[PDB]
Amino acid sequence: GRMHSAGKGISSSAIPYSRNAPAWFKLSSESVIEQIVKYARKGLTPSQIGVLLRDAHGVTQARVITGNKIMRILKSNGLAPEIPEDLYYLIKKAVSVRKHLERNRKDKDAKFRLILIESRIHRLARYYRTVAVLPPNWKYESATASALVN
Amino acid sequence: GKGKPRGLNSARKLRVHRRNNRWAENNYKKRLLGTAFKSSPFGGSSHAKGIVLEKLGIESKQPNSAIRKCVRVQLIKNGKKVTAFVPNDGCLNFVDENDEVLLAGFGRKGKAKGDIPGVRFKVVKVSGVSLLALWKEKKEKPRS
Amino acid sequence: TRSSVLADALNAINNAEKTGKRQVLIRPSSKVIIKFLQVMQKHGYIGEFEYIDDHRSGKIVVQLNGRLNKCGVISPRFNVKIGDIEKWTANLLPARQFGYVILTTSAGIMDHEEARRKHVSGKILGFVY
RNA sequence: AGAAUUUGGACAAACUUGGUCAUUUAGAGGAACUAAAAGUCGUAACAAGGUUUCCGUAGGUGAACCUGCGGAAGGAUCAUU
RNA sequence: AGGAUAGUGGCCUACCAUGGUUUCAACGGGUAACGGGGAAUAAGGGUUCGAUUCCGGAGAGGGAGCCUGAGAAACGGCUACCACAUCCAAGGAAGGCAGCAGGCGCGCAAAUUACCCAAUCCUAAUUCAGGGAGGUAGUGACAAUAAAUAACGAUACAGGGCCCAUUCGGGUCUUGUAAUUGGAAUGAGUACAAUGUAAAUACCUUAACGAGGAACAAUUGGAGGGCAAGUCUGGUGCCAGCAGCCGCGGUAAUUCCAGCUCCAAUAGCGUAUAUUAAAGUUGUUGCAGUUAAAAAGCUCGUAGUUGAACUUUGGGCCCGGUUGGCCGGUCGGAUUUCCAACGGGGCCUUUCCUUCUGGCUAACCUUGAGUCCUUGUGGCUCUUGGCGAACCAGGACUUUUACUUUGAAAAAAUUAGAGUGUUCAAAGCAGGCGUAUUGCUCGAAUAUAUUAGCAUGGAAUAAUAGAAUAGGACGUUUGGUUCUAUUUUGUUGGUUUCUAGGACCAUCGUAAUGAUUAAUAGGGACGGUCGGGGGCAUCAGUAUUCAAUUGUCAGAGGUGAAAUUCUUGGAUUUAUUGAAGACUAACUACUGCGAAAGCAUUUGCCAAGGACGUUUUCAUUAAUCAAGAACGAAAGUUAGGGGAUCGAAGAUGAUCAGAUACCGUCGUAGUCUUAACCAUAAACUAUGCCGACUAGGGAUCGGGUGGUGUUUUUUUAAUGACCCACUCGGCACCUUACGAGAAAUCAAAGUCUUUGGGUUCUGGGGGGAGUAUGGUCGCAAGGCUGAAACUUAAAGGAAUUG
Ligand SMILES: [Mg+2]
Ligand SMILES: [Mg+2]
Ligand SMILES: [Mg+2]
Ligand SMILES: [Mg+2]
Ligand SMILES: [Mg+2]
Ligand SMILES: [Mg+2]
Ligand SMILES: [Mg+2]
Ligand SMILES: [Mg+2]
Ligand SMILES: [Mg+2]
Ligand SMILES: [Mg+2]
Ligand SMILES: [Mg+2]
Ligand SMILES: [Mg+2]
Ligand SMILES: [Mg+2]
Ligand SMILES: [Mg+2]
Ligand SMILES: [Mg+2]
Ligand SMILES: [Mg+2]
Ligand SMILES: [Mg+2]
Ligand SMILES: [Mg+2]
Ligand SMILES: [Mg+2]
Ligand SMILES: [Mg+2]
Ligand SMILES: [Mg+2]
Ligand SMILES: [Mg+2]
Ligand SMILES: [Mg+2]
Ligand SMILES: [Mg+2]
Ligand SMILES: [Mg+2]
Ligand SMILES: [Mg+2]
Ligand SMILES: [Mg+2]
Ligand SMILES: [Mg+2]
Ligand SMILES: [Mg+2]
Ligand SMILES: [Mg+2]
Ligand SMILES: [Mg+2]
Ligand SMILES: [Mg+2]
Ligand SMILES: [Mg+2]
Ligand SMILES: [Mg+2]
Ligand SMILES: [Mg+2]
Ligand SMILES: [Mg+2]
Ligand SMILES: [Mg+2]
Ligand SMILES: [Mg+2]
Ligand SMILES: [Mg+2]
Ligand SMILES: [Mg+2]
Repeated sequence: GRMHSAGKGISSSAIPYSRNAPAWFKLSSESVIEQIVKYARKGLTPSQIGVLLRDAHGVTQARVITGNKIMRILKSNGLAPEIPEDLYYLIKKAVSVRKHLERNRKDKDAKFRLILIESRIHRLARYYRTVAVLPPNWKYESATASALVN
Repeated sequence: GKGKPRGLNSARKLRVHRRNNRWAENNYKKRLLGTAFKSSPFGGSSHAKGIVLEKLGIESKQPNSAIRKCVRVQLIKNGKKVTAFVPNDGCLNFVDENDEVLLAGFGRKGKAKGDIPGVRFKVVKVSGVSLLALWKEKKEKPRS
Repeated sequence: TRSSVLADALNAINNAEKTGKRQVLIRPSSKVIIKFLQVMQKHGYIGEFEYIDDHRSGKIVVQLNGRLNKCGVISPRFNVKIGDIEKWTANLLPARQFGYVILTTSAGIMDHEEARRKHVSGKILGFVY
């Protein structure tokens, strides 16, 4: 594993065997959907909405309690972002490293890490263009990449 | 997967790899370079003819100790000089000088034989007559 | 990464059989694996096997009768004509009388003798004896 | 009707010069390699080979080589809770 | 668009546009390349060859051009030029053997200046002429088939015998020896003849000749090993020579030169060169890469290759081809639901097999009239408008692809192979049987022929596509718009109305309306952490050197021993205080982090990262990667700074034969830093990366989980630290040898001849040589890429005994 490292950690979630769950959840699907929508109004990404719903509330899996997954819900309600969440966070990291590099020219493993992050950005963006989420000829051009993530 | 590709669609890779690596073989390299025609006393042929330039006594390699009785020959078709061993007890007397001689390789596809240094050809005929026939007295050299 | 789930399954069975285990676990249990195991089962080379249903790809526990010498995969799945089945059996099988080369055909996954009497051909999956 | 002759075209041999590519080849002199048995000078390596060897790099010296800097043990140490 | 052509076409022209190919290898270079059918070898896969009996193409010394013609850019046609070249009376004129024969030349290398149209065929006005096409013969050890060089007696000794050959006879049984001895047998040769043939030669046949040393005389290689066959004899004495390779030969040579004897193949046997097998030493099958040759220093990454799982399963019914299985009533051989076992098809179970025009008129859904066979569930007639779905040529008609099946196609020869007594055989395609009285008859099969294309069945495997802003499907509905259209209208043409049929669109209906998992794959987020991971700054520590003060007095340094050097002007040593630059001791370990190179004083700032936790998110986004890039010890280069220390160069003192080395004292460069270069190390775990599985154990680092577990802090709460038990990840270790290996050894170097999980790189005896050359990068040093000629029987690995 670890596309850009020699790590081999496994460390994931083990979601339950039950697809209908969990027999102590008395809340309604539409109630969870509206809580998802207002978190998306507050500018939370689907990962953050799912974390909040699991900790603060008893939402084990939004796709289980509701009918479908969180990014699908937000896209249904017009709350989809311009670029996917994971692509946004990779571009954000590349921008942060690049602004570290402009002030630290000797930081060569920062330069090495920036190459890894940008390689991860281009592979992801290539996927998203193939499944037609990003428009074709969408490109991370690395000079005005601060525009689309801030 | 022990190295080499195994995909059903990796035929190009396997054939090119084989092409690249056949250059490591002596025979394939020589044949495809055309070295026998280009860099070889006989221009790739089995036998050649020449004129005896001079008789030589070649001292054999150790641990042997002998004079091997070769001749310097200039090939008719090339002008190249070669050294040819004259095989038998005597038979250097039959060779003389300015005589035409039919030379052959010896059997080591190049690669000078035995204890004879740098000699890779042997006299088979002299003046159109077999050295074997001259050595066994079956025939005589045409004086005129 | 995992490239052939069937190669992994057949390796696990081989390494279990060679050490003397009566059972072996297999993950992740494709249906090609299931059909391959069924061809081995109908010829007595394994015993009863179980599909565990996790909600991802399942697992298999196979029971072993000690009669399997070797099960293997042929990768890549070479295209096999009717008339070059016998050269695969010659290359792979210890004897002409026993042992099976498993193929996948539009008529289904089957051994080479069922392939001979149905007069069908396809790709090679593996062998068993 | 029509020959010699004849204008202009396309086709275009061929030659001259020049350019370029290919193969082969002479060469004072220089510098290598190899073989060739018993040549001269040392003893560099193999033993801790008598300064442990070797790697990269740099300088130096008849010559093998020597020396510095980093590295390896293929070391002469698998070893000091 | 035109021209040209027989005609399409940038074929050409004018105008216009900027295209076309290419890492899936374009373009170029080489070919001791014509292509194919084929050939050699070969277990299978392969490797090499194919100028050459057939097919296609090209050419006629080299070019170009053209005439006649249906057809030629023709060459036993012409024109010109270039090259070569013949005749000449000097004026001129005539040429094209890569047709046949023949010559020269070239070379290792290849035959007669013959006879004939008799056959095969071809041309012509043509039965007739012509044909160096072709056939016949000549040369011919290319290759191939068959297969003489003797066979058989009697006399010599063997001996294997039986009545205990007693001691050998016996009518034993003669295989072997007597350069004896006997009569038989035959073609090699020679010829009457006939046959053969166009005529001949030859073969086949044949009268007469034709073997005793049946001189009618078989050779070529060998006799140490490989490798079958002598230690026989004479010669030679490291010479001559032999020897593919290992090796023989220097006075006993089984190896040379010979004789004798023997061996192998034999009308053939050696030699050279090439090629195939051997070679699993080219590797798909099927090699190797820790140490023998070979894992790129390291990571990213494109093309390539490869890539987790999931979507109709199961059951039942019917048809239904094959073995025998039972008259053995034909002296252990039909027949058959007694069936079984295989194999195909249809139907039903929620089950597409799209479609509207019209002739099928159901294995007749529904049995008016009729069950004249002594009982059965294997055999019925004009049918109650009878789903007229049992095929013809047009769609409100088409997801694409790989794969596999069958068919066909893949000239003949050739290959395999069926038949056939060419006397056999290679061959050939013949032939065979009568009543030979008036001709009868079997053949000239079959298979294979790879890829591509064509038709066809299958629907596993592997891709691909579909309904997500519904722009979705179904359609019995209802509109509208537009298009077309026969019979007709009343005949000819148009405008039309209904009706008919594409298409789109509106508005109603219908529906389970429509999004696979959540990979002990990957990415991302989040949490608390961990680390000598990195950058910038900052701080500290002694020590070294030096300086200044400072006491005291002879030595101090350095070594194995000394010299060199400092020293009564005070050296060394003591003390206080400074300055500079480097380094970061001990703690420091079979411990940590990093892609590797590397990284160890504090603190702050900055960006990053692994592992863990997770009932978070995405959902295949991945693995490995030519090309391409980032990083990359030390040394070294450039320019500043710094220059304490140690210190390639250099100096000097020693040692020694020498010492331009080791040792001693100095000492420039360098060591450090900044800004650029360089890009290499035994850059090493000499071990590519990703994935799975196969054995036991304890320790350890990081994270987590659980103990009415200790411990300090208020006495114990907690937290920390520690203990125990688990768990994920990591650096390693130990035992054993399942298994592997040549071994050393190895939990990977295992799951390998029981050989296939994916993928990248590299090697193919030792040298020459990482050399030369070209290219490219670099300021340079140099780096990357990288041969050959030649030379050689070993080099090498691991282990054993000494
Ligand atoms: Mg990785
Ligand atoms: Mg990768
Ligand atoms: Mg994993
Ligand atoms: Mg590869
Ligand atoms: Mg030394
Ligand atoms: Mg020495
Ligand atoms: Mg030494
Ligand atoms: Mg070595
Ligand atoms: Mg035109
Ligand atoms: Mg040619
Ligand atoms: Mg050919
Ligand atoms: Mg040809
Ligand atoms: Mg030729
Ligand atoms: Mg022609
Ligand atoms: Mg000529
Ligand atoms: Mg012509
Ligand atoms: Mg001619
Ligand atoms: Mg002609
Ligand atoms: Mg001729
Ligand atoms: Mg010849
Ligand atoms: Mg004729
Ligand atoms: Mg004779
Ligand atoms: Mg002899
Ligand atoms: Mg022998
Ligand atoms: Mg083989
Ligand atoms: Mg090998
Ligand atoms: Mg090696
Ligand atoms: Mg590295
Ligand atoms: Mg390495
Ligand atoms: Mg798959
Ligand atoms: Mg025959
Ligand atoms: Mg997952
Ligand atoms: Mg410290
Ligand atoms: Mg630590
Ligand atoms: Mg590269
Ligand atoms: Mg290197
Ligand atoms: Mg290496
Ligand atoms: Mg670790
Ligand atoms: Mg080799
Ligand atoms: Mg080599």
